[PDB]
Amino acid sequence: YNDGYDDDNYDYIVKNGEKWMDRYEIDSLIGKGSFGQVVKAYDRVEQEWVAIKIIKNKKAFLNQAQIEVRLLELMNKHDTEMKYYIVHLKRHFMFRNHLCLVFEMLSYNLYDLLRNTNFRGVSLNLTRKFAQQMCTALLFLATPELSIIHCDLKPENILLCNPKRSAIKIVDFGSSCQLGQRIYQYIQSRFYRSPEVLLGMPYDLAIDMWSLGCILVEMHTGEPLFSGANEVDQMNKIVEVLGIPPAHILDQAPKARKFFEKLPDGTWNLKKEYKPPGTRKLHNILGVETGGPGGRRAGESGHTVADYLKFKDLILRMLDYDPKTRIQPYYALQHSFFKK
Ligand SMILES: COc1ccnc2[nH]cc(-c3ccnc(N)n3)c12
Repeated sequence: YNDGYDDDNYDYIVKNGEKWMDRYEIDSLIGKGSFGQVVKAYDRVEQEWVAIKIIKNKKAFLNQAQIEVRLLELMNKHDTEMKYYIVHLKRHFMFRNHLCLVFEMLSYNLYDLLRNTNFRGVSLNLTRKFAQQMCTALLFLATPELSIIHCDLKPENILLCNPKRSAIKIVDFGSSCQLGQRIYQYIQSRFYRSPEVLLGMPYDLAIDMWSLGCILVEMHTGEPLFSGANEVDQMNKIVEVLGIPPAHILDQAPKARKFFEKLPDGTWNLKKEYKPPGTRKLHNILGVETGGPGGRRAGESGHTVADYLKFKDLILRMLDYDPKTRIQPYYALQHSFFKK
């Protein structure tokens, strides 16, 4: 396979120390995904550290990464401070039959950060700083020329710039598309998958805002909001918190009958373990009146009942079952939660 440079997964077998095109020194493997791998490398020409995404030596992953290159170059074309919430692609090249995208070096992802909290979550103040950046990021992607749906927003795809600051960036546009399809695919990671994608419905940019509401509650509490074992468990866990989706959604939904039954009077309820619908109030999950999650924020600065109420309000508007009325990034940024 590829003069011994590839394993039987079509991945490039990475050697620490290796020098490339008399330009890059491969330090180490910092990432793995469906696409291939990510390595830390030193650019002797630009006197800087970089991340090199080495794509699998297989036509489909190469074509996917060519779409990622296209979308990343489209975003870098834009003359706005908001494009600094997306990881910067410096250049790309074919090397030993692998497409290699060269990115700015970033730090830990938001899941690493939750692990350093021992899954007890970060302060409401640091949550707000991440939420602000993520809404500006979604505002930038919803720019009509771009109209980019990320489709795989999760803690693992949101990285810190550096370990000292609260600045973050979104990576991995390999699952992304531009609006102009109105088709269904099995997409998003299950814990962050929107009700419309579960229901087999067509999707737009609103699915990334669903993912963001789930991510933000997790960043504060330490745990996934909706940690489903499967799509049925996933919908069931969403319905525990948010209740039954509106009938006007379920009436259009190709997979409605996988999760719900339509009753004689035309109302919908869950199919034949779990708490009754709307029993697991976000009010209680966040500990609004009880010192936050597991009461660990009891008399802490910036964790007042009214702070939790503003947060709860933002998230419930991000977790709207209706993609039409789910809050859009601009209005999320005007929310009283960010008037600090
Ligand atoms: C593990 O991933 C990283 C680690 C550190 N810095 C990084 N800079 C850019 C990436 C990255 C990874 C995957 N896809 C994309 N588009 N970018 C990255």
